Amino acid sequence: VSNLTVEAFEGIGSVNPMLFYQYKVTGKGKYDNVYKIIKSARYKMHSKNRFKPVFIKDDKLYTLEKLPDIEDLDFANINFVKSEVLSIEDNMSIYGEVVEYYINLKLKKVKVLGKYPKYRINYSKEILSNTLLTRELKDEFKKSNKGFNLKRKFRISPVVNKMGKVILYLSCSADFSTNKNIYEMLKEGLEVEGLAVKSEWSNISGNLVIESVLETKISEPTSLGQSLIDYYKNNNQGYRVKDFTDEDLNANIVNVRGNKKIYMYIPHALKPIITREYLAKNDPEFSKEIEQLIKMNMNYRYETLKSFVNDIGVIEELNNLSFKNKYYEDVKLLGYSSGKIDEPVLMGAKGIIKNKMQIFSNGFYKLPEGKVRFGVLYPKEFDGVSRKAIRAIYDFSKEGKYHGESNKYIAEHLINVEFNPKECIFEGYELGDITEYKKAALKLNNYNNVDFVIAIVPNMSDEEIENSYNPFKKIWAELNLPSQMISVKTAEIFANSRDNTALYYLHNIVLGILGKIGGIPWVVKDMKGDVDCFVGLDVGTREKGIHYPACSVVFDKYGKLINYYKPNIPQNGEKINTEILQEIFDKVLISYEEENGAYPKNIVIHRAGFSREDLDWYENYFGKKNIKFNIIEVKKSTPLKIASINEGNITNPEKGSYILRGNKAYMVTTDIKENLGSPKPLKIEKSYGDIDMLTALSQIYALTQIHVGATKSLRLPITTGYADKICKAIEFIPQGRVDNRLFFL
Amino acid sequence: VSNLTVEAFEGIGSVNPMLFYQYKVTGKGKYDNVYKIIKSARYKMHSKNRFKPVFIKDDKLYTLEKLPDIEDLDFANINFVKSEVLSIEDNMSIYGEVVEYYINLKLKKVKVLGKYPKYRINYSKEILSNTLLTRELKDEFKKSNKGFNLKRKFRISPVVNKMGKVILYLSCSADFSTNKNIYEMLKEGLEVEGLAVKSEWSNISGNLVIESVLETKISEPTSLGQSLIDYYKNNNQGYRVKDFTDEDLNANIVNVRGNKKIYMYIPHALKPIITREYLAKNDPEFSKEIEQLIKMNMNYRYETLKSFVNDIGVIEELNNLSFKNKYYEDVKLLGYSSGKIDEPVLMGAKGIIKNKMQIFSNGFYKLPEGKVRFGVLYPKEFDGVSRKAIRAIYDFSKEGKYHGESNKYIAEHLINVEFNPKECIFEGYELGDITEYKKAALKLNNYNNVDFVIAIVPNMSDEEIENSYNPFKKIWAELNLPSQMISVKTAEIFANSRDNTALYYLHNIVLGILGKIGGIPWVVKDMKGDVDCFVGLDVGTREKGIHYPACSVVFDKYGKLINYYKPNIPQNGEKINTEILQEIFDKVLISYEEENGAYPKNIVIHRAGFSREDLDWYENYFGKKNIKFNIIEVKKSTPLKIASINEGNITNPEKGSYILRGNKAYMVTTDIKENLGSPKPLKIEKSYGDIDMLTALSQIYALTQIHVGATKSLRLPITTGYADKICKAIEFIPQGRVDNRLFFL
DNA sequence: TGAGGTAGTAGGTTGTA
DNA sequence: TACAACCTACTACCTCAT
DNA sequence: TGAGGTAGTAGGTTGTA
DNA sequence: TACAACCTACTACCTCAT
Ligand SMILES: [Mn+2]
Ligand SMILES: [Mn+2]
Ligand SMILES: [Mn+2]
Ligand SMILES: [Mn+2]
Repeated sequence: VSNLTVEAFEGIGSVNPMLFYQYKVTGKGKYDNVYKIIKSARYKMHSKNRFKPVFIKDDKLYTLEKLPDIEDLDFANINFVKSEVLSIEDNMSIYGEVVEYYINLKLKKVKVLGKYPKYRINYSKEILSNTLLTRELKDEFKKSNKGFNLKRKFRISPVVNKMGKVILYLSCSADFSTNKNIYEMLKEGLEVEGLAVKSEWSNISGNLVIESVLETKISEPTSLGQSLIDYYKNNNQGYRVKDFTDEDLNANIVNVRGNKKIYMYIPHALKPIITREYLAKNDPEFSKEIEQLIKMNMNYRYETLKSFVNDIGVIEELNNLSFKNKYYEDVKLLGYSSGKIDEPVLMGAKGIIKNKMQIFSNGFYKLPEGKVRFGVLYPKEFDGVSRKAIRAIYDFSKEGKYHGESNKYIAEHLINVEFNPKECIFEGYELGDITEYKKAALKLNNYNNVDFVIAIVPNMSDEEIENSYNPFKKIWAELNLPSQMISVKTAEIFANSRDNTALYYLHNIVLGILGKIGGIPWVVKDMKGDVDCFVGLDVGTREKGIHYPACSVVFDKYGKLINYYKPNIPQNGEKINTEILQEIFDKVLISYEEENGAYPKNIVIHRAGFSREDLDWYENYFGKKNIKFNIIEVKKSTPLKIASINEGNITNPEKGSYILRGNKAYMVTTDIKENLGSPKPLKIEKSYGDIDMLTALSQIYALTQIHVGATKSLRLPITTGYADKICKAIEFIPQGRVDNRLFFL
Repeated sequence: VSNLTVEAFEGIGSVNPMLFYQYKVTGKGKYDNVYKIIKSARYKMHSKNRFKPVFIKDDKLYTLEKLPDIEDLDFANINFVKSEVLSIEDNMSIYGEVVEYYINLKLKKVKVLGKYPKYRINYSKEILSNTLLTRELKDEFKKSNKGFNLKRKFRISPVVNKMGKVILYLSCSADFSTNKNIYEMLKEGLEVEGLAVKSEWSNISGNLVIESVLETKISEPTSLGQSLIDYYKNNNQGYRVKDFTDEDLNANIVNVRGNKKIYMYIPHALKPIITREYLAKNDPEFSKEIEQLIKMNMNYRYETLKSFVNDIGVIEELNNLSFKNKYYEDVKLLGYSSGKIDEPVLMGAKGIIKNKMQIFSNGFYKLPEGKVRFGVLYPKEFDGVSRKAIRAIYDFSKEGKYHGESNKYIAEHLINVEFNPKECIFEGYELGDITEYKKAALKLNNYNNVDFVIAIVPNMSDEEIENSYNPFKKIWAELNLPSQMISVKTAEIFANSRDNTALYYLHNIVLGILGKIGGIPWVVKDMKGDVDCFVGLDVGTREKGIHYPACSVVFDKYGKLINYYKPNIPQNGEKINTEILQEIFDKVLISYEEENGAYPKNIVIHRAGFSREDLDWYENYFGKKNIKFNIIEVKKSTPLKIASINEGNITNPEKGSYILRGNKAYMVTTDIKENLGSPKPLKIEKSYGDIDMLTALSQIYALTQIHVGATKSLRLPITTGYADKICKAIEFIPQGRVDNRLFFL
């Protein structure tokens, strides 16, 4: 079989207990809180003493060599107290920061091509390398003609065991940067209006965009009364303007939007934000050619981290601590337990489907009762393309025909739709205003013979004349009319169809049309464990100060959506108030009581993120009702990657592969072939419950594969996944009584 | 006729341009922003120099006498720059702060009873007086046996004119305080668990409540490793524990909830929060006897401020500046323009109603089409009382009978209700859990013959076994069933009815029942101005970090509710995003187009609070559609009171009385007789429009008097008023298509 | 917005106290 | 103030092939 | 939560920059 | 950090009287 591993390198040899110099910090300012200044005190000590190692215990600053007591700082009076040898088993974190400091110090003295510094060391977790190991295993600078510099971005995190053995955890991202700021582009004369930029001089986190390029020079006094050069000279940064030339004073002032008022900045201060979109606007060949360099399968990540670990080498000051340059052959050496979860079985109209593609041959599982009449909006300039699009949709759905002819892939009468073009309507809408899109949706409500909408929207791209998806879905949510939107590009795929490329777009459109009219295309036959309903809690945050309301979804043990609950009030962050948990879980027990006749014996709560709520509330609320419950924290954003080993040959793992240690599990849900990247596994952890962790993993992986809006499964379980989809389609929630019509899908 | 005035005293004589000593502040810290430290620099200079006058211009600190340059502060290096005589017409605010400083300095040397300081001077706007002018015009300390001290709280705000004349604006609140902290109550042995307290030692704004009283002493070392006395000695406040006795070390530690973790505080630090509820729990005779002292009509406020101004007297250092002790006979001397708005006319089934009481004799204006069958929830222990309650409601509504007999007050068949107790239902619910209240509401949905609910809830008071209003209105909003709730006390008023006291409760219940089924009891015949629809915008904030979504209401020019729009996403504070204004005002124009066939020629926007949104967005959006628009900022919370003068005899003004200067108007909407307080007028101001301000005042006062859920009018116009009511009933918004059924009413 | 996944980039919130 | 560990928003590329 | 108004108390947000 | 000018939340008293 295939083993599973993590991006982990063993440390050859051990570190030893060695002498530190423990210091202390007191709050010299008007405050007295040393925890409010502890990290800033460490950083000012570190930078003010030629980058020498300083470490942080709760108030204690440890330091590897005897360094003088710094009273110079205005906020921290660092003073020597005692010198001691810290033991290993009490001080895992301090030895971890020791090892990562010495790895940073060892990597600072490694160069490529004899003159060029290979790494960019800040003595931290993250390590920017200036060169990249390419696909052909050669260290090479990835720069563009326009100077877009690609940089590999490493992330060490060594973990020291109590016996002194160290285990180097790694990852590698990519960094988009450039040596060319705005000033060389203005000397080149490039159009930089409306351009997203950042300042390397201020650490303010705020999205900066250029308004214009004022021909006013920087030596000329601005509307602030003085010039900008003297503005930075007065503000304790005259060293930045000291290295200027007389050519540099001819720089035109570029103004910038700063989300409250326009800031007046010199163009030397500002670097453009380097995204994928910016490369697509500037250097498309570079943006296409690094796509095999940033989306990295596990073999290429292993080769990148192998070159990294070989560039670390032996550290001569930790009892000759060196690292192995290969992964663990099995993660049972880490406490993790490998394994592959059994794939779900899915039921159709005929029985077991082998793919999600076969649901269109075998037939849908649960058609909604009745008959659903279409009604199509389309932009007026795309009438024949839209006609061919709806023709292909209706011939797929009702007549079972693809390219007009009856096909073996598609069974006849998949959904009970009636779209007679002699009877039914093609209301066309002019592209233009948003209020005209809303009135177009009202005019398609104005006739009573429309029960579902296949409205054609303009593209998500093409940032001119306004997109109609958002006004359409707003008005159809206000009127409780379900609707599957299609962009003009997919309508062009349907009208210009010659191969089977449009067929897959028709598969996912028909699954959307089915799920939005309350149909269910497949269900699982059984689900592992003693569960009666799933609850998927998630609290999202769109912007700063805006939190998505705590959208819950309620499933049965067979995965089909019982209910969703959206509280009308927003809340204070990722903590759900206990009145909101009262609303949510009363709605859970009410809906399971209605659809099943009794309370659930077991509830499994899939909280997306951290379940920071009162477990005392849960124990009270479900011990009052004799309900066993479980809380699982399913977490997406994790830099850990699970690689799969076939005798040293690193590869992506199959879906349903997990690693398991205690109450934390990392599980792969997506099958990604190489040259498409690497699967980002889910961080799954139990905050309370009686279930073993493998049962919650089987439930979560079965809840990924029963996503009913695509023919390929979701990365998330659809508890947290559909909670995220409701959080995205939160202004699209339909008005009428909450039911099994998955509007968001 | 009756004039109108404000709480304003003229300053006899003039102030003169006199020599200051202008200073400057630079940002000595790691920052450099002097605006971030300007007020703190003024306060540290003021307190560090025996409370000498310091003033604030943009960065300039002015100071009345030559004071030494203070380099002592760690954040501000105050240094003398120049000494000058500031002219009057440039420096209104600085002379205002001069005059209020010298008023504070003059009042600090005025005492009552020869030994007791009358005022508590912080040299600010607010001035706590220790004694109160009572109703019998005598200065007397209002203290309780339990030491609850009532204190009058003044608020000076003098405004200096360019010629040097000063006009003293005043107000007076009351202060609830006590000299008795927790320690004297614990020496008295009082139960202080669960009690809301504040600390006089820390300025942290956070609602503190006591968890328990730990018998652990303060000298004993706590779980923080040390004792609390040494905790305040280590934290630069050893002077507070220096004046203690050996008896004081026997104080038991009282812990306190601090909204993130329990703080460990000495009982000497903590003072109980003194509310009306706390007086009601402790000293009810004191809480009833000061009710004529805190709710103050305009005559008693005038006598209080008269005694205040006589206690100021002549200030010998401002060219003998003294104040008149009487109000302005007319506010045309202030630029304000007095006037009384014509009362609205209201239409019924027969025509002009003279009161809102006569709508039950003349008949409702617009009954909803169809027939509405009741259905009653009631608590199981109140069955006969509930039976008599619903009997009185139905005999008022359908049969037109009060106390079982046909009355001349009530016309027969007010609403088309059918409540046959042989046919219809009395579902009774056990008092208890919240989920049982929700299942009771579901079981009353479970039968189809219920079209409105008259559910009987337990009281808003009586903080034991749970109130059922919130689960009932949640489930009835989820099921789109309108419902008028009644507390057990009002059911007892109906069952124990002998006088006509229950009749008025029946008036407002039947108006609620009508407005919730989409009926309209009265409309105005015409409304002054060229208006076609009203838009009431309001963004409320319940807690810290939670903002109510920007609830809009759309009316016609005849006041009846066209529409309400609640955006599903919360936002960032009192700024409405332009996408939210797009949603809101497209919904406005859509709903007026649907109900009227065309766009409105004129829109009047009643924004509640500040209209801080882009007026460029409004001009773009309504110049694209050729819609004239107006924005009026209707503001509640205002310390200005409008008094009415009848030849020196100050009194409350009638409703519809306004004062008007430019684009700011204060208008009285509530008729309050004396001994019930004073009317709090509305601050009404136009941020943009073409209408004159008097037309917007007539529209706003007509929009107060057409409140259709009470027989006495609202203080707010029902644009901003119903926006506030939707913001309160925001988790009660019904599911189905938004219409004229005022669920919130 | 066919759907889903990877990838960057930018910015958040919360515990750590 | 500050990082870690989670998030969200957005945009590219890329595939889909019983 | 009959409805509405005054009154406190507590705490917010935003401009002032 | 800080006030001004607006807000919200909560609780008392108080009236309602064609
Ligand atoms: Mn989310
Ligand atoms: Mn979709
Ligand atoms: Mn509000
Ligand atoms: Mn009500």
